[PDB]
Amino acid sequence: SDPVRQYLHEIGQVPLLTLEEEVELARKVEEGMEAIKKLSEITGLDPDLIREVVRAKILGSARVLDPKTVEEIDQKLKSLPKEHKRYLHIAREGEAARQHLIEANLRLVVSIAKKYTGRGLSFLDLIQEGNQGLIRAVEKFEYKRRFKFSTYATWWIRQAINRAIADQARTIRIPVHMVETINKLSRTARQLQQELGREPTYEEIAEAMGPGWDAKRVEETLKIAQEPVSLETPIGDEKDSFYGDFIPDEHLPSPVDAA
Amino acid sequence: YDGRTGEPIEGPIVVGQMFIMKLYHMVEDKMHARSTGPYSLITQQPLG
Repeated sequence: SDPVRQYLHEIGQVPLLTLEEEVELARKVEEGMEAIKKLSEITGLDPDLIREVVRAKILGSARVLDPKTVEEIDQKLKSLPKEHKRYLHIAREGEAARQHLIEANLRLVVSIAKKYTGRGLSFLDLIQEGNQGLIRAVEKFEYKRRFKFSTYATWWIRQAINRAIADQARTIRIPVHMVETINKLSRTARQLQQELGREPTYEEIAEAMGPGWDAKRVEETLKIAQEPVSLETPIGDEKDSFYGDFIPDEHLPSPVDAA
Repeated sequence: YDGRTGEPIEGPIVVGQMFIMKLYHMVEDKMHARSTGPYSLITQQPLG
């Protein structure tokens, strides 16, 4: 078992990149995107559809839009006289380069994500969201600026991880902005406690937050931030009493009321 | 002597002073009865 070591092994089974290979792959991806848009202009079809069919042909039969239409469009692309099959070639090469770049940079995602444990998401969920951010960064990277890929990719990986944490960490979903409000309130209260030598009051937290903040608003914000408890929480030393055994039902009418 | 008849118990009886305590187990706190009442959420069975 232990899927973390399994994934780490699969990750380390791919060699890292040097500057030459990384810049070569990024350039190949950029030229592939340019070739894709040129091909779309030549054939008159949508860039998205042509990108999808080219990616399907690159990934092959292993990855399961249907074979009929993709084969039709792939043959229509083979109908180009010359100087356009070249664009098709650069498109395919750029897609292969995109795949290779993502695979090679998968380790930075793990290195970043190992610092966000213990915040309501498991390690592998954090890794997968970081992978999504990495794919975004590969999509948006620009090698002309002579910047190392990790420099640009770290921002997108962090954005993906934080958005995932704010979106999927609570049983009751809270909007992103108000999650940031809760986190800011917690940080403010913690620093106030550190300075005061005791737990602050709602008035002091309101004053420290700034304008537009009073004790009632702080109370409401702390009220909504409560997480639900488990109906299966054990009660007592023995494993025979749970929490939900003490909670009556108020919806269904009682026999007295029905009579 | 028997208090109901005034006659003596037929044999001598051991009598003396003993130290006796009252325990926290009182029948006032334990007697419980129910006809109908609250029911649980999932099973719809009476609570305990």
